[PDB]
Amino acid sequence: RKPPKGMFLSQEDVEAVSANATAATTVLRQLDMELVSVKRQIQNIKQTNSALKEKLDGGIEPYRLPEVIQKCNARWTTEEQLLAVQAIRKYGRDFQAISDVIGNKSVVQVKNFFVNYRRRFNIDEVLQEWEAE
Amino acid sequence: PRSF
Amino acid sequence: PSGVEGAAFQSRLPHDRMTSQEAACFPDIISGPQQTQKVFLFIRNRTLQLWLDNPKIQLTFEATLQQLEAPYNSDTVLVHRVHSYLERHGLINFGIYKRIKPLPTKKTGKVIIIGSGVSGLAAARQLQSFGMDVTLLEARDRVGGRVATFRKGNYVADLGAMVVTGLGGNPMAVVSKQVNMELAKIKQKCPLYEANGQAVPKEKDEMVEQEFNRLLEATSYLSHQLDFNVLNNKPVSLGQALEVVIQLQEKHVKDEQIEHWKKIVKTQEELKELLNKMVNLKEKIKELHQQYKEASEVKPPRDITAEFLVKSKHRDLTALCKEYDELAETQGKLEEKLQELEANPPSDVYLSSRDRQILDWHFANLEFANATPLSTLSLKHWDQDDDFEFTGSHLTVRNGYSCVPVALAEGLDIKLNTAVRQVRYTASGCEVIAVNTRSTSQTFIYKCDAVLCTLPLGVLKQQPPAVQFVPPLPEWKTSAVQRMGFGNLNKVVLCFDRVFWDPSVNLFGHVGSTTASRGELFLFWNLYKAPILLALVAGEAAGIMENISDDVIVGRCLAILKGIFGSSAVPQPKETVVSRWRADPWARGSYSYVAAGSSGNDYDLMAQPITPGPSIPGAPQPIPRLFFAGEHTIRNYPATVHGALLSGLREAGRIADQFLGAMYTL
Ligand SMILES: Cc1cc2c(cc1C)N(C(=O)CCc1ccc(-c3ccccc3)cc1)c1c([nH]c(=O)[nH]c1=O)N2C[C@H](O)[C@H](O)[C@H](O)COP(=O)(O)OP(=O)(O)OC[C@H]1O[C@@H](n2cnc3c(N)ncnc32)[C@H](O)[C@@H]1O
Repeated sequence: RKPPKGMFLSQEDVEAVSANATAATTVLRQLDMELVSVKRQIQNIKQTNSALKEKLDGGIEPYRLPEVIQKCNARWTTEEQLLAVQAIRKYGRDFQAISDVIGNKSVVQVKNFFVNYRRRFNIDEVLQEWEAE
Repeated sequence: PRSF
Repeated sequence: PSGVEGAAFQSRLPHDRMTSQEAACFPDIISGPQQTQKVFLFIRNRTLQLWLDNPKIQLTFEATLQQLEAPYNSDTVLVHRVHSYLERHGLINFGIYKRIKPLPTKKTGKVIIIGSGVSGLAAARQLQSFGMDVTLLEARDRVGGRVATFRKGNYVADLGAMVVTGLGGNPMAVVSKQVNMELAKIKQKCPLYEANGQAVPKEKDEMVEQEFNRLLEATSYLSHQLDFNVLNNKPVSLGQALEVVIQLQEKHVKDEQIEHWKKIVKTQEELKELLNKMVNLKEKIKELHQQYKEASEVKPPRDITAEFLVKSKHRDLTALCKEYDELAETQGKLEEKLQELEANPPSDVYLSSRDRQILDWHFANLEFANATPLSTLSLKHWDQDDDFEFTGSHLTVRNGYSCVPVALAEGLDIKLNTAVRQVRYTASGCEVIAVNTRSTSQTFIYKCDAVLCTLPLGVLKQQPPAVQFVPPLPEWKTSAVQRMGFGNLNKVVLCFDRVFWDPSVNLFGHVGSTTASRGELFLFWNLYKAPILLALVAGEAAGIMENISDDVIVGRCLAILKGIFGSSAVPQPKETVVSRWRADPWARGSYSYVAAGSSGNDYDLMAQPITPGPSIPGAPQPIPRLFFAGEHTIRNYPATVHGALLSGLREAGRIADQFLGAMYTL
């Protein structure tokens, strides 16, 4: 029923190896040629990737910042409210970023804030401007 | 035939 | 087995049903009620038993009836038919028994048997046993044919057959009790030593052997399942299919390397794209930092847009520091796939040069079994006689297989040095025309009712004929002769003064330099009392080593021996004999093999007797006068001694029935 395990033998193959006298060493030569062909491609990319790694020496350790431990607050001082209207104009609906920019509020009260001052800070208008970019 |  | 039922097995007969033979002789029984069959089968089986349990004495019908008991011994004629049938067809009272009843001198009918081989002698014994007048014509000055034995002093060594292939159902089993034969068991331990002379380590040995057997199995799949049996309007040979299978495993190795190295490039290029995001991100974080740090440089007090700008630039840096932090995760997660895959490379090659040579010795073994290059064996049919294997272990004859022919020859009209040159067969009888081999001028004429031809297949194959048939054999018989293969296998026997080899090793291999010479002296046998080593020459090497002198051949043997045991441990042989079977003009080869484009039906064609045309036209269709035995004539046991012997027994029964009449078929 089946070839012995570890023997590979399908009707597709045998036809290709019997098609003439030399159809065997033909089929077996490309494979050598396409093997070395892929080996050199591998070598090339290793070189290419090696160079890229160099340009990454040091990573981004000098460009990193310290994290600021911070208990979140709930009162919105005029200064804080003003950060926000600008944050919206630059972060608009990325309530996550907006809180990270104030750094004192929660992601949820930022969302709350929008409706509370919606009328007074013309957020609609602000968001409209933010859409045009 | 094959012997041993 | 055991009982009356292993007596049937020991006679190659199924003990619970009737053969096509017996349906022919007892058509009443097989077409009748099943109870009587059971009776008949029991009488058949018990009679066989009685013969086998003491085969040095004729088994007479009277004696047979005595050991029989009721209800079976109640039909005396059913017993009489069974006994006569068995005695006719050589299942009992064959071989070399002492006959209770000294056979009568009323000799009815005359038979000429060409060839004093085991097929010939076996028929001769049986025909004379049946009260015919039998004369054997033999070209050689000795009996046995292809059972040759060298004898000088204590030195004994078969140049012909030497293995009894195991006794479970073997007619030699009976013959071995009838003749003092020293049967020796063959120990399977056989170590291969390579060209240099260093033993192949067991790991290799088992590894290659297993591949060989998987390679054979593969051709079988390739034959039955894929019907790869004909290529370019030509039957495919075993050797072709093996090459296609080995090519396709060497092809697999390459396919497997390619898809593995391509898995590496799949991820190298995945890395490459990753490091470009990371080179670009890091350089895009360069200016972010610079911008932000310029924005903390503006000292407070700050209006709010300047505060927003520090704070926003500070978020986007953390935001961009996330991305790069998690891309070094991904880079690390692909940096060990490349270490893993690199350290998990698949098989380099299918078989190494050293390995392939060892494989070649396992092919020399197979070429030695079938006495022929695997390019000649039919892929489809070459393994059709491993269906009727004998149980038990192969044996060797320590006293020279010739002791059996010689024993058979007692009591028989054998004209040696008598070469038949022409066989004339007519509706009224036959003339065999022979010469003397010593002087070819003396001519002999032999007249007879029937000729039994046991000429070797290679003799029958000669063009131009060594033997002319008048009239010529019909197209169907000559074509079977062309289609069949007569292969070739030679031996070099080596006689010393001291066992300098491992005496607990029956046989050891030599692994050859090339493919083209895998058979040149690739196996050595140590089976006799004296210091004698037998070296086989198989495959394409056999036919070639015959054009090379004895001493050169012994020369290369010695070399091989020296390598395996050290140049100082091997003295020159005192006596050397090398055979040359394809050259022998009474053989023209060693034994038949199932050639590509042949089949087992050809072996049946060879055994069909020839019936001449009428002398007087419109006269009644005559009898057959030309009969055939010998190893090439028996489909289920070709190329063996037991097969030759069985073919002799077959024809004697067939001739006796056609000339003495079968009085057991009513
Ligand atoms: C030449 C040779 C032959 C055999 C062997 C070696 C050699 C060198 N043997 C082997 O190593 C291995 C073979 C083998 C072993 C196991 C298996 C096997 C199979 C299945 C399962 C397991 C194992 C297969 C193969 C060997 C062996 N038979 C055996 O069982 N044991 C062995 O172990 N085998 C074969 C045996 O050797 C012969 O097959 C047998 O001997 C047949 O004999 P015949 O058919 O009677 O024929 P012939 O040739 O004997 O008689 C012809 C007479 O005609 C005369 N003649 C010619 N022309 C004229 C003329 N013009 N006028 C008058 N006379 C003429 C000639 O002078 C001779 O007198």
